[PDB]
Formats: sequence, C-alpha cells, structure tokens
Amino acid sequence: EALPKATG
Amino acid sequence: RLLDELTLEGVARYMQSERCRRVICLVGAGISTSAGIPDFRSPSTGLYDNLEKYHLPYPEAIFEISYFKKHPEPFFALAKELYPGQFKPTICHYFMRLLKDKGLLLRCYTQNIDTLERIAGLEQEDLVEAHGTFYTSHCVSASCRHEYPLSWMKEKIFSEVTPKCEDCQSLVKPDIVFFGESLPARFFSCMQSDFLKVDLLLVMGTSLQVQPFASLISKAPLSTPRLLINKEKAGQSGGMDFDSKKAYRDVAWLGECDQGCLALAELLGWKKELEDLVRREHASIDAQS
Ligand SMILES: *[C][C]N1=NN([C]2O[C]([C]OP([O])(=O)OP([O])(=O)O[C][C]3O[C](N4[C]=NC5=C4N=[C]N=C5[N])[C]([O])[C]3[O])[C]([O])[C]2[O])C([C][C][C][C][C][C][C][C][C][C][C][C])=[C]1
Ligand SMILES: [Zn+2]
Repeated sequence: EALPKATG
Repeated sequence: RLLDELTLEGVARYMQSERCRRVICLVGAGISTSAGIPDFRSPSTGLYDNLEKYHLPYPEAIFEISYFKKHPEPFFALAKELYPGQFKPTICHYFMRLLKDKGLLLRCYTQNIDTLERIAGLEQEDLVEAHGTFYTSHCVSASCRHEYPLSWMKEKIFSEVTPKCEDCQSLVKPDIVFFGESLPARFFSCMQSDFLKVDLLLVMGTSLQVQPFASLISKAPLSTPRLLINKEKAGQSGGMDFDSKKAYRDVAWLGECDQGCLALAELLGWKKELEDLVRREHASIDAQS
C-alpha cells in the first residue's frame, strides 16, 4: 500500500 | 580479498588503486555531533536521554507521525530548544566533499535532516536524503501540500505558535521522514543501480538500527570493502564481520568521525586539501553570517 517506512 | 589488510591504511591504499572508482557513503547523526547537533543513542547527551520533560509515552513518540499529528507541540518545543545558532559542516562532511571533487563519490545516503551535506557542497544528484530535510516544510493535508520555507517555520517555532497552513488550517510539518512515514522514492530508485556498482562502502556516524536504511550495508557485492568510522561498532549480525576468522573486507575505525576522516585523508595524501577546504568554507560561512 506504501513504500517501506522509517522504523526503529 | 580486495583489501591487503583490515586497517584504515589498507582501505586508503585500496582507494588509491584503479579498482576503487565508486564510493558510497552511509552517514548518520554521529557525523554532525561535532557541529553541535546531538545524536539519539549516546548516553547523557543523546536526545533519547533528554525527553523526560516532554512527558512522552515512549521517547520515539516525539518523532512518530501519528503522535505528531495528535500532539505536535512536544516536537516543536524540542525543535526550538535544538535549533543551531550556526550551520557549519564538519571535517567529515568536507571529506565527502573531497570525494565529490575527485570524482570518487557515487552517492551519499544520509539519515540526517540538517542539510550540512548540501552546505558542504554536495549537490542534489550526489545525495539521497533518505529521511528528508528540515529545510522545507509542508502542510500535512495531501490535497493541499502548501510549502513553507525554513524562515516561516523558524519564526513559528521561536514564537511558540504551532505551524498551521494558511489555506486549510492543517498542521505544517518539516519535510522530515518521521517514524511511520515512507522513505522517498529516490531512495529506492538510486539503491537499485548504486549498490550493483559500488566499490567501497564508507559508513560513518550511525548505529545502523533504523530500517530500511541499515539494510543498505548488505546490498553491496560481497567483495566490496566496508569501512566503519564510528565511536562504537555497528552493523554486526550479510552483516559486518570485523573480528571473526572469516573477516576479509570489513574495517572498523573506532573513534571520532572527524579524527578518522583526518587520518584517512592524510593516508590518501589529502591532509592539506581537507584542511584548506575546511578553513575556506568555514570562513565563507563566518563571512556570510
Ligand atoms: C524512520 C526515519 N527516521 N529516522 N530517524 C532517526 O533515527 C535514526 C537514528 O540513527 P543514527 O542517525 O545512526 O543515530 P544514533 O542511533 O544516535 O547513532 C549515532 C552513532 O554515531 C556514534 N557517534 C556519535 N557521535 C560521534 C559518533 N561516532 C563518531 N564520531 C562522533 N563524533 C554513536 O556512538 C552512535 O553509534 C536516523 O535514521 C535518524 O534519521 C527519525 C527521527 C529524525 C528526527 C530529526 C529531527 C530532530 C529534531 C530537530 C533537529 C533540528 C536540527 C537542525 C526518523
Ligand atoms: Zn494546507
């Protein structure tokens, strides 16, 4: 649904 | 193996060979701490150890997009507290600028939003600002996207007025990729070609804990040497292998990024070039004050 997100 | 020895001097000799033509830098907050901009994980000085006052559910919530859209005031208070009096790039930024000037820099992938890469003279083509920038801001409404400059944002931040869009009254957010926001398409466009042709990875000032950025270290060919310049080891589990019996390509220079870039520049024959670059550019910045 979206491009990869910033995740910790 | 492409490195003759797992040292900074070996990396320098490799960079002077004709095999090393394309260098990718992967950088994080550590390359800007000497410029007065704190990092996140460092004890006492790091941002995650200095957020008890904002009374957050968890330290990263001040940087998570859903929390921001619910409660933006802590973020903008922290921004007022942290806004630097001067934007001066570091010796590490100017080392990357020297890589550009000598045609060795394929790309700098940065996690920083401070624009110091641009100020040091890296152009848009040279940069993957993987997590955006503070320089521009936008209304958060997807059907509005009114853009606001750093002057408008800074005025709203210091006047302690939460930035609101003049057209639809929505929140105005700096163009930072908050946690939970997707990285820009340019990241995924560049990586495809960049990591097939990279001859050297130079990782500087990052703990390599935030994804997908950290995974970049495993996109390089298995023969590509990887040099870490960082206060601590990072990226170990195709992770970093500095110390094992099978180590063949990963070098860790533990210390200050500025010191390691001075040492590598000197080993390459660039000591005076880097000194002159830093002096001239810091003088130009102090002049344009
Ligand atoms: C998702 C997206 N996002 N992201 N983010 C963030 O996160 C991350 C972080 O990481 P880094 O960068 O890597 O960092 P840390 O963790 O902290 O680490 C660091 C490192 O380094 C080192 N050091 C330090 N210092 C130094 C060093 N080394 C050498 N030398 C020196 N000097 C340490 O030890 C460690 O290891 C990334 O990715 C980022 O991006 C997010 C968030 C963001 C936020 C921003 C904003 C803030 C506020 C404002 C400011 C302003 C300024 C102008 C998201
Ligand atoms: Zn708007």
